[PDB]
Amino acid sequence: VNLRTQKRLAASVLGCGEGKVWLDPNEVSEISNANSRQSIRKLVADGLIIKKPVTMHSRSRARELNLARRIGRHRGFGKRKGTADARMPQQVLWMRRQRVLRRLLVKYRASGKIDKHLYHELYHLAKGNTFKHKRALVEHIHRAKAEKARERQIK
Amino acid sequence: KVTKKFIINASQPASDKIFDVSAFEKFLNERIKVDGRVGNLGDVIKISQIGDGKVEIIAHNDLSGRYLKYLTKKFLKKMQLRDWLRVVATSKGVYELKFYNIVND
Amino acid sequence: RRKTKAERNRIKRRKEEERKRKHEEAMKRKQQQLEQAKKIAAEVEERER
Amino acid sequence: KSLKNRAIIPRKAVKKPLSQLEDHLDQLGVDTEAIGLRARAQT
Amino acid sequence: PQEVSDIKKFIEICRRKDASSARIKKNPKTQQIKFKVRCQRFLYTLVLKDSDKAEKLKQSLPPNLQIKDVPKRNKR
RNA sequence: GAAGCCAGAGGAAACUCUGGUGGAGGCUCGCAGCGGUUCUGACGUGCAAAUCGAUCGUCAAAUCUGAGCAUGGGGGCGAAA
RNA sequence: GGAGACGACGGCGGGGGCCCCGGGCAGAGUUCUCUUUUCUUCUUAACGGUCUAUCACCCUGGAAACAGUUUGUCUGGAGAUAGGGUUUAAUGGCCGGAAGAGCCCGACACUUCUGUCGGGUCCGGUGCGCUCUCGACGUCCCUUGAAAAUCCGCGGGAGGGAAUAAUUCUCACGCCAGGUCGUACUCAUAACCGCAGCAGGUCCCCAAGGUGAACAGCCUCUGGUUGAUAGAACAAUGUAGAUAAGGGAAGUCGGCAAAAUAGAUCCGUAACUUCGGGAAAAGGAUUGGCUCUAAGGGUUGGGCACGUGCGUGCGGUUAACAACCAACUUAGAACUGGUACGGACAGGGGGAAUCUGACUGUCUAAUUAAAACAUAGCAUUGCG
Repeated sequence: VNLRTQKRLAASVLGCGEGKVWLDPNEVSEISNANSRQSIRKLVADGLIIKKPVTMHSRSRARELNLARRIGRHRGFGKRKGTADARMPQQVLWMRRQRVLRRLLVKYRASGKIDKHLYHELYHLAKGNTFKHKRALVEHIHRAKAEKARERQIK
Repeated sequence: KVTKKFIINASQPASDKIFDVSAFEKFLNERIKVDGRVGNLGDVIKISQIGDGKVEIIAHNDLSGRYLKYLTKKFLKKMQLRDWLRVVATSKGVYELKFYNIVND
Repeated sequence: RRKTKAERNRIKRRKEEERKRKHEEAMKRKQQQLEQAKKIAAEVEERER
Repeated sequence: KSLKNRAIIPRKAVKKPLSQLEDHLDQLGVDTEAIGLRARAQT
Repeated sequence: PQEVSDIKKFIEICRRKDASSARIKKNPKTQQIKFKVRCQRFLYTLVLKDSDKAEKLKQSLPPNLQIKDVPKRNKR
């Protein structure tokens, strides 16, 4: 008894690979009598032909490793293999910092905290790498406000 | 406050004296965990027997019927009934225990 | 003067509310025609005649 | 179990033999004649 | 396919000569009813809330036009 | 890490210094591809009338490659052997 | 006149698909113990409607205390900013298509013929990710990167046009027609070429998870294979892969071959030089696991007086505050195992000199890859 045709037809009917087709080993004659896709569908509905489930590929270890790396494990010098730029580009860091600083300056100018002249000066300082982050820019703005208020009180 | 009701109907194996409903209720009482802690039902979860081989669960939290089915299959594995009994969702929130299909050999 | 982000968001919400109001008004008009369907059929038949 | 290479066939896709079910319930200590598994078995 | 939003336009479309057939689809989950009329070029759909007046629109539809309810399963 | 650009410190200015930005090059390590350096290599009536293994050169271009088309023996084509 | 109709490379932004995370229904697996667990389905076409989407363009008005603004320094009295509009552009949202489909689960029926009926198919999040596509920029050229069929717009105003109504309307709907040829299969460790079912050769498209800088190596899912004569024994000599005390090139024509080095972070780096390089020169310190700490973000939101959610006239820059949301890097510290910590894999030995060709490149297919050839530069000769 040869069941290559029946295995091929069952794979086409069940929409799976031929390695996922299970043919009943105790019904080989009845399966061999099936020469059409209609008979194959009838055998599938009768349960003589089934589709085997997929082989396991779990993501549990990947998720636990991601959680450990999020809380800070496995980041040491013995774990790094690419260069510092290959892991985290300085261009990407500079792009993020510049967009943060320009967004903050636009927000301050729109709300009216800073005037347009102070905005322009701080924009060019930010482009000239004066401020390390948003906090540093905010302290610089606060000191500029304090100096301007002191000058106004003196005058 | 939202209240969800679940039925675990083991009436047929319970009548066949294969499934122990009181032991299953004790198992659910000691194994259902709230906020990641067992033995912490409090006022959130009530488990009772409404008779005729049925276990009734009232939840005021987000308890899931998939978790109840997971615990039921755990109890069947402990009682050596996993290869012979099946937990099937028959209605919304109702899980019935029944035999697998048997062939006469 | 230059408008702020809150004013821009208010304008966006106002436009969304206008679109929603137009949609419910159109649905209500279709409903009113649905209760007045038989007279509409009579007018269509009269125009064809 | 051979879960490294292939998945286990689901239990609902295999018809369990009545003799094996009766034997297992007997070792579990269940009186099967009072419940009548013979009528429950399909043919 | 085209969606008709006006009852008068839908009645004119149903009174057109090339209107071969019409069907009623009921979607109870969304509580809506669709009237679809098949013409030569386009299938026209009128979408309504499921209501008694929507049911009575069938009587205002032309009698010579064949009108059928959509079954729950599309058997080939 | 080339021009160009930003900031700070100087300098009468031209310019100088510092920190950034930028992303050039018949540049470079190197995967595929292309090539073919070495080995008392495998093979030697072979898998093969030139193949196999390791190693090696090159890898953004004077890079690799298909199809269509042109050049024909007193010839053609030739980064010329 | 436009479209057809056009180079290469670089980074940036938008969209689809894939990958990833969370919740929920259903099914499956695990269950000594643990695991509210691990895995699977949860989809939406062409064609249309509708609302939107960078560039650009228009209106008001007139900018130095110059302003706007990109990661990248461009733009503006040849009219910027601001405010309000118009438009190219969808693989964006919603709707029609269309749930009736497809998919998943369940309950009956069933010699076959055949099925029948139920329940669902939902809600979010993230990104220096991969891939395709679109857009705005930028760089390079002594290189400037097809044509034609075909389609459309305009300039012009020839004709043709009305109240016996006319219409020669690129609008909607309706009517009619669409021939011929190819279409199986392989595309290769057996469907092609090499005398063959030959370890050779032969042009492309789609391309999952983990480690990792990475379409490296190694392991896995989908989908494929399990095909290459077999059985037994374990002598010599081989081929291929290894280890070896002490010495450390004494070997050999010759350190041939092997060994040693190797990732990443940090300290440091000579002569010579065409000032660009040399350079990863050289020479050093370090690297696991666990528990912590610190730093680096996004969105939303201001008080009165009137008219009545918008308009004004004001008033204020401690929102320097709250609420919500989110991902990956970097630095610092304690504890702890150790013969090893780039624990496999992957992965420069380095240096002092001489000769030689400037360099990149090219050739003797099948014994020679080189000081050979070419090259830029330089010089000469002929030609109006």
